[PDB]
Amino acid sequence: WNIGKLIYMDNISPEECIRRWRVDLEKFVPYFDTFEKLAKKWKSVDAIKERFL
Amino acid sequence: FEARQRIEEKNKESSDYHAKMAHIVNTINKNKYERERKLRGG
Amino acid sequence: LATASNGSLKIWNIKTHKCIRTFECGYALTCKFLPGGLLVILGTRNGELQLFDLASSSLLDTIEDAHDAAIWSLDLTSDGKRLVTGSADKTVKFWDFKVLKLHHDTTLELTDDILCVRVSPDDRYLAISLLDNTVKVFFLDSMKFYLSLYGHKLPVLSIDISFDSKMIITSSADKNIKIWGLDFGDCHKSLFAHQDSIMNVKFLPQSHNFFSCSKDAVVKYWDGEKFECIQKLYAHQSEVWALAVATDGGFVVSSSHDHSIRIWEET
Amino acid sequence: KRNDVVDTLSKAKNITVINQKGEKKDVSGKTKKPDSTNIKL
Amino acid sequence: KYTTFQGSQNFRLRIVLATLSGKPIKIEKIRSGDLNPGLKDYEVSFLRLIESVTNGSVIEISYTGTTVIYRPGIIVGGASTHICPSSKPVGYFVEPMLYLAPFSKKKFSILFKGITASHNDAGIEAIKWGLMPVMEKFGVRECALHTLKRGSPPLGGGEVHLVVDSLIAQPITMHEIDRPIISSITGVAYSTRVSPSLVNRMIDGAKKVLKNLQCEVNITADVWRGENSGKSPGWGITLVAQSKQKGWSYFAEDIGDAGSIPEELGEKVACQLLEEISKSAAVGRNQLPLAIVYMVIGKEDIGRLRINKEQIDERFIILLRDIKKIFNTEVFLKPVDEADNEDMIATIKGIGFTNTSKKI
Amino acid sequence: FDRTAKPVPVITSEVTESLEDMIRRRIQDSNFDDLQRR
Amino acid sequence: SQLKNLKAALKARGLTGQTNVKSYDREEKKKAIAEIREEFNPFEAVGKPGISKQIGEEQRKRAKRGGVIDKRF
Amino acid sequence: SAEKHLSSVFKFNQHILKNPLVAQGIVDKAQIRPSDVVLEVGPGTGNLTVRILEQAKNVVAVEMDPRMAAELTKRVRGTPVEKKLEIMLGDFMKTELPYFDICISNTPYQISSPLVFKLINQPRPPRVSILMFQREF
Repeated sequence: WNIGKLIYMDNISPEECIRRWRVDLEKFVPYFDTFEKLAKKWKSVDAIKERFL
Repeated sequence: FEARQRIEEKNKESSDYHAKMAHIVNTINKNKYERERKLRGG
Repeated sequence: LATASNGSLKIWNIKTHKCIRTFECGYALTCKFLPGGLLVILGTRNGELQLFDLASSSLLDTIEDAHDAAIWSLDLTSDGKRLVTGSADKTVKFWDFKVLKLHHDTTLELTDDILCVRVSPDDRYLAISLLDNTVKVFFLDSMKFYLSLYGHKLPVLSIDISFDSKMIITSSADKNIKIWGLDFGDCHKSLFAHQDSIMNVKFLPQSHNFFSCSKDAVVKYWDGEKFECIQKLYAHQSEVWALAVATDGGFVVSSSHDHSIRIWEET
Repeated sequence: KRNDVVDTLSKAKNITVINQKGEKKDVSGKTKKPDSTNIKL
Repeated sequence: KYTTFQGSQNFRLRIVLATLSGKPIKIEKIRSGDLNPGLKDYEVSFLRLIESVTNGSVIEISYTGTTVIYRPGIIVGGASTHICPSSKPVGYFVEPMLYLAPFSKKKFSILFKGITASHNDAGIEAIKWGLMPVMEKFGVRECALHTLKRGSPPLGGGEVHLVVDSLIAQPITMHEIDRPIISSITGVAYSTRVSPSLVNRMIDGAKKVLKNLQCEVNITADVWRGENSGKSPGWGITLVAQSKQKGWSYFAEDIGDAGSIPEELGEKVACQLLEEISKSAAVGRNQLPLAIVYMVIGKEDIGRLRINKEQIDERFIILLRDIKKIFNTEVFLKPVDEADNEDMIATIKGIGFTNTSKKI
Repeated sequence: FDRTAKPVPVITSEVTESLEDMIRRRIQDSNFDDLQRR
Repeated sequence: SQLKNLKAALKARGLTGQTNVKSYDREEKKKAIAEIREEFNPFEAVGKPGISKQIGEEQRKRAKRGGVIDKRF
Repeated sequence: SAEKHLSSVFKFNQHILKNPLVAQGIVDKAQIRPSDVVLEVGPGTGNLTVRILEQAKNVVAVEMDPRMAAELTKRVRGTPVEKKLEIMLGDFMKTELPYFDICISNTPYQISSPLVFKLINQPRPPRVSILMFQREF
C-alpha cells in the first residue's frame, strides 16, 4: 500500500488511509499521548541519543 | 477643522521624508526584543 | 463558647454568660471544638496536647510527647477525623481519631515553624503560615505543594478560607490585611485595616465578608468585594486577642487582654 | 558646606557608618540593628 | 467557477491558499447541522483581517452564514490594528499572516489586541522561536514579533506587534535531506501578575526531565508584572530544541490552568518537546504546514524536505489534498536509502510564484 | 486647498488637562519664573 | 472667595492638614480629587452657555476597494 | 551631637570616567539578572549606581569620601529606585560585605588587586565580576 497513491485517492478517507498502509489544522498544537504514558515512555532518554550531539 | 488636519498631515509627511533622506545619505556614504526586558518591570 | 487561658479553660453558655464546667489546663495557645461540641482540644506552650470531654468534666488523654515544641496553632477537618498541628518544631503532624483516642499518622517537615494552620471547609486545600512570611498551601488529600503567597513584611498570624474556597485572607504583623485568590495565588488588593498588627481575621460564614481584630482593640467589618470597611466597632480597652464567628454568622465573640469577653450580635 | 552634607546624611534613613573597629552603626552614633513568640504573643 | 470546499476544516489555510494562488474559492456547509450554524466570530474576524492586508478582494457570506465565497485580491499590507475576539488568542490571527508577509506590496506592521495564549493555538514564543526561524530559512531575513503587553486568559489585555520588513519574490527552494543534530535546548518560562517563584518552578520541572541529556540546557525566566502583565494572572512554558549547524528548531509549548502544578507543567512540556523530535526528521509537525506551503510557492524547481513516518498523519494528508485542489501540485515521497530509520523525502516542484505586488 | 496661516487653536479638555498638569507639576517643585528683588 | 471654597472642600474631604494627628481610605481620596477638579472648573461657579466648543470638535474628530457584505439575519 | 560624631569618624576632605559607552559595555558583560543582587563600591556620582539600580533587584553602595556618597543619596531621593539603593561609609575591606550575586563597582586602583582576592576568598562569591583595572596590572 504505497501511501503516495493513497493520499491522492480522495475516495479513501484519511483515517481510512492511515490504517491501510500502517482532525483539523485549526488546532495548531498537534496530537499527543497522555502525560503519564509519555512520562513512562522516557524514564530513560534512550532512542534519541543519535539526534543530540 | 479641515485646515488643522491638513497642517498635521503636511507636517507628518515632511518629517517622514526628511527622516528617510537622512537614511539614504547615511547609507550612500542585534537584539530585536531588548525593549521587552525594560517593559517587564513596569 | 470555650475560653482558653493559662492555667484555666472554661466553657461558657451564651445565654447564661457563665461557666458550666471548668477544666485545669496549661499555657494553652490554640483552642478548638471537636464536632458536636462534645469535646475540647487544646495545645499547650510546652507542646503537650490536651483533650477534654465537656460531659465528663475531665481530661480523656494527654500525649506529652505528641509534640516537642509549642503547639502554635491547631485546626481540624470538617468531619473531625483528621487533625493537623502547626507548631514551633517546623513539622506538621496529622492525627487521626480512633475509638476516643488520638494517634499520629504522618509528619511533614518544613523549613520554618507553622504559626497558623487552616484547612478549607471543603477540605480540598490546607494552608500553612511560616515565620519566613511565606504561606504554603497544600492539597489536603495529596499533601503536595500547590501555590505560595509572598510579600508580607512580617509573618502572617492568621489565615482564613472562604466558603466558596476560591479566596484566602492572610493577616500579618505587617499591619496590612491582604486578599489572595486561590486559583492562581494572585493578590486582588491589600488593605491597611489596623494601625497595629491584626492578630486574627475570620470569614463571615457563607459570605465573602470578613471580620478583623487587632492589638489596637478594634473589630472591623470588612467586605472583600468592596475592599472598604463597612463598620468600625470599639468596645475593648486592651488588645483583643482572638475572634470567633458563629456558624450562622449572626453573632461574633471577641476576647481581650482586659479579661472581658464581649459578643457582637448582628441586628 | 560640610555641615549641609552632614545634615543630609542625618535626614536619610538608609545610611550607615563604619568605625575604626569595623562595627556597623548609624549616622547618629548608635549601633544599628522576627521572634515567633512576640509576633503571636 | 469556484473551487468548492466543505466545512470549517482548514478555514484559515483555504483562505490563505486562495490568496496566494489568486484563485477564487467557495467554502460551504460550515457547521450546517450544529445548533449555532455558520461561521464563528473569530473566523469572521479573520476574514476582516484578510481584507485589511489585501485590496480588491470580494468576500461574500451567506444569509445563513453557512457559505463563504472568496475572490482574492492582491496582498498590499500596510500599518493597521486588529482587535482579536476573546474566543481566540492573537496567535490565531498572527499565524496566517506569516504565510503572506514576504509577498506584499508594503511591509505589514499589524498591531494585534487580545488574549496572547491558549491550550489550542500557537503562542507568542511558538511564533517567535518556533515558526519565525523557519521563515528565515526560506529567505525571510527580517521578521519579528514584539510583545507590547502579555495577556493571559480569560481577560487577556495583551498586545503584540508583527513587523516583517523583508519582501521577497518567493521563498528559496528547500534542500534538507539530513536529520539536523540538536546542539542545545532553550526556552522561555513566563508568568503574569504572579510571583517569580512560579517561573522558577516550571524550569525546575523541565530541567528534571531533560537533565539526562548530554547538551546544554538554558530556559529563560520571563516573569511579567505591573501594568504590562495584562488583566489576568497566568503562566506557561515553551521549550525549543535548536540545531545551530543549519538553523533548525523543534519546540513544544503549553500553559497552566487553575489547579495545575507549575512543576508538572514543566515536566510535561519537557516531556512534550522530546516527543516532537522523535516524531520529526527535519522539521517538527507543528511547523510542517508552514514548510510545505512555502516549497509549493517556490521557484519552478524541485525542493527536497525530509519527513518522519510519524509526521504523515491525517493532518498531513488533508493539508496536501487542500494544496492540490487549489494549486494542483502533488507532493511525492521517496524512501531514504538508509536502514537506521524509516524516514521519507518530500520532493515538491515550485509553481514559479512571484511577488508581483511589490515595487521594483 | 492649502491655508496661508496657522489655524486658531481650540482649548479642548485634553489641552486643558495637559496645561493643568504642567501647572500642577511646576508648583509641586515650586519652580516659578517670577521677578525678585535685586 | 474661590480659594476659600477650595480650601474648605479639600479640608472636608481631608485632603489637607496633618495626618499624624493624635486625639478615609486612599481610594476614596482619588475620587474626591476627581470631583473637586471637575467641580472647580467653570469654563469646561458655572459658565454661561456657548463659552466652550468641546462637543463641536469631538463630533468632528469622530467624523479601499471591496468589502464583506454580511447578509446574515 | 550627631554632626560632631560624623565629623570625628570622617573629616569629609577621585577622577571618574565620562564616556558612557564603556559603562554600557561594563553593564553588558555582567549580564545581571533581575533576581540577582549586586554590591557596589566607590559609586561616585551615581551615574553607574543608577545603571545597576536599573538592571538589579537591590543596590548597596560603599563610598570612600562621605561627601561623595551624600550627593549620591540626594540624586536617588524620591525615586522609584530609592528603596532599592543603599549606601555605606568606610572601605569595603574593613566590614563584612552583604552577599551579592555580581560585583560591579569603581574599584580604586590602590585596592583593586587586594579587592579581587577578597572576592576569591569571600564565601559565596559572585559568579561573574566586571571591574576596571590599570592596563599593566
